[PDB]
Amino acid sequence: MTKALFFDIAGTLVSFETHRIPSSTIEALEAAHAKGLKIFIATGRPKAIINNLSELQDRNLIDGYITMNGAYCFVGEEVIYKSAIPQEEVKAMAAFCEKKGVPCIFVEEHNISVCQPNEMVKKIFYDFLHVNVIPTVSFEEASNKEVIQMTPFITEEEEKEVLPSIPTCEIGRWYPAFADVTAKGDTKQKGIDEIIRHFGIKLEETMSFGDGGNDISMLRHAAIGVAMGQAKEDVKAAADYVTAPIDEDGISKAMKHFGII
Ligand SMILES: [Mg+2]
Repeated sequence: MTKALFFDIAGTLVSFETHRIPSSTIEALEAAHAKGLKIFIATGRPKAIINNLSELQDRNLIDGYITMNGAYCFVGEEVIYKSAIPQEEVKAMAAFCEKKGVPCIFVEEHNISVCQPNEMVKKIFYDFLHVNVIPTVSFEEASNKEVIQMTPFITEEEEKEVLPSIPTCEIGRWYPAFADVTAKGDTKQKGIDEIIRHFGIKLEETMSFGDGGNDISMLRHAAIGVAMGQAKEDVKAAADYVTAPIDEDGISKAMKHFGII
């Protein structure tokens, strides 16, 4: 039976329409916490911009975090796994974005920066997602840092164009306007493996919840994958069960369906 739950944040815990966590989600996570389920966040965001989970954090309901798509995982104050991107590939992405005239965010362990932020950053990251303004640094400076994740605001055509230049990185999206790039193998599936290794939980005892392309590997990898009802068709197809949309009690209904609560 299920022992560990892995939740994506945007479109799975937090509504893109209200920017809040549905009340029935908070009630379901309280009831699962008291039943002894372990509750984990699994997000493409780095810790520095997780600014929308205080309801669950102040209720002490989260047992650990998979951040940066699995490239930085921690339980309490303890880092259990982290990675960095090959410097050649950080430099190639900085050069490609600078040439194309698009912004890119560069995330280090303890710093986050943005290069040449433009309308796509202001429109999507700040006006819509409500992320705090990230400090600007030049592409040259960023190209030289030890980077755990890059977030280029590139289209799918542009991503296919830069691909040859980031030969070993993973790339995926939780929103259509930008993509997150991590080192080889660092996906939320790797995150689930590191968190259950720490707790002695088997893969056959996990359940994941997601709405986006960057959740597909953890929807297929967990023993039971739950897609949100408003997710695109390929995310639904990677799941074992499609629940109601997020703002129609999707999380609570899924957890009640399985008997988690
Ligand atoms: Mg999402």
